[PDB]
Amino acid sequence: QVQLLESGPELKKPGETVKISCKASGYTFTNYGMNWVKQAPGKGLKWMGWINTYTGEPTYADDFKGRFAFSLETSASTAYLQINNLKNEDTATYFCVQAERLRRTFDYWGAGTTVTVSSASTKGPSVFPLAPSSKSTSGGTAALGCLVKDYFPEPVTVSWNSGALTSGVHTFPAVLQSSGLYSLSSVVTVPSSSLGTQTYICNVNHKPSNTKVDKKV
Amino acid sequence: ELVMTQTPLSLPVSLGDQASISCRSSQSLLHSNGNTYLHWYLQKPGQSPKLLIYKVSNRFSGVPDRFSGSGSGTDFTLKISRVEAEDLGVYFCSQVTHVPPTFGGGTKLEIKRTVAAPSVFIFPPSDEQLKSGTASVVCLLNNFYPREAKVQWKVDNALQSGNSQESVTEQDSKDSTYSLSSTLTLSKADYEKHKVYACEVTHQGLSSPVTKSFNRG
Ligand SMILES: CC(=O)Nc1ccc(N2C(=O)[C@@H]3[C@H]4CC[C@](NC(=O)OCC(=O)O)(CC4)[C@@H]3C2=O)cc1
Repeated sequence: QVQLLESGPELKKPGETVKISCKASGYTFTNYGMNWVKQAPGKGLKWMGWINTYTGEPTYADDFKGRFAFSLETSASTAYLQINNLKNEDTATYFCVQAERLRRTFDYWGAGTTVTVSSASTKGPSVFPLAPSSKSTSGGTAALGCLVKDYFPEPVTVSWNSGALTSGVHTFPAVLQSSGLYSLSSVVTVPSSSLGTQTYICNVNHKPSNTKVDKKV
Repeated sequence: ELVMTQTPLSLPVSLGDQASISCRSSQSLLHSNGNTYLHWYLQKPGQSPKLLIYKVSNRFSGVPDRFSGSGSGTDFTLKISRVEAEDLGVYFCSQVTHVPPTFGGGTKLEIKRTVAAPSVFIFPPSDEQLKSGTASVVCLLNNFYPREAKVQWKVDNALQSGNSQESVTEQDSKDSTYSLSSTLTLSKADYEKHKVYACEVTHQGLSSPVTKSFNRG
């Protein structure tokens, strides 16, 4: 299986503490060493060290001695990564990786758990419609989109018609505004003939604030 | 510090063509035990890395034979014979011979395909958004190639500057094209002091800079 269950995204202010977990499937836990590699925004991977899942011995990379601590939960086939006295520099995605002794390979990488360190607060987004041409309702395929802006932190999920729409749909990378809030757009290419007959509603979600809106275009 | 240096940071290549990525380390990766722990990983879009080749030339389980690696000491090479769309992602080498394992900066494989002009659409701010104090004008460049595309905003016919941000999707895994979105933001106040709002797009796939604009304002 090699299946790894990572814990959810974390938002915290400087000086606090986080503890990320990673549950390894059964019959996988003691067949690998659990490694932690950091990947800061737009930066390369950095090995933080690893923990022995058989003896429980943690080995820390020198660039990670002090605030980081690896621990285990044997009965739960779970490994923990803790960072105390958090700072902006810790903002990154932390990967839980299973590695094999003899080949020294990072065999299986987990989904990664993001950690955002900011003294800002969560802000739900507003969903404005991107009307499919205000005077052009005919012409093969039309406009059609959804603008979700001024939220924090990332990410937001956007699907069209509850997952019904997957064709032409193009959700864009968030962009950080001068306000410190995020903004992004999700557009869908559809046939001008569908306008009128077919209903179009983009469903947005911002779990960091429990926001879950839908907007008819 | 042990640095891994991947020469081509960006590697455009035509479907079916061969691609070659080089990784050069500051220290020999040959271990005192005769082993050379140089691995190659692929990190596809919106995904965690997967191991491809281990210990220089060994294909990992599930890895097509189009992938192969070579090299010794401090010079290594990974080769993708007959590139496919499935190959899109970032390729990075990893050394595990010395102290803390380290990784290379990465190489983004891009699929070369015939030039394709974008379809440009423009969306005026929403009422709900307006009635809240700010105006967001969105200009969309759908399905184009190559990536390089310029978008200039003109209001009252004046080249706007500093009040727009853009985001471009990852190379589509079906047509190999990109998609861009540009947002010009003003205050309901400033949005009123003018009438014509246009976005002048200029792409290689266009004989002359195309522009789209909306009436009111
Ligand atoms: C059953 C089994 O495979 N166990 C096992 C798997 C991996 C590791 N393991 C790791 O997960 C770490 C990564 C990074 C470095 C590592 N080896 C290392 O540091 O060796 C020096 C030493 O001999 O202590 C290889 C892969 C180190 C390691 O030994 C240990 C036992």
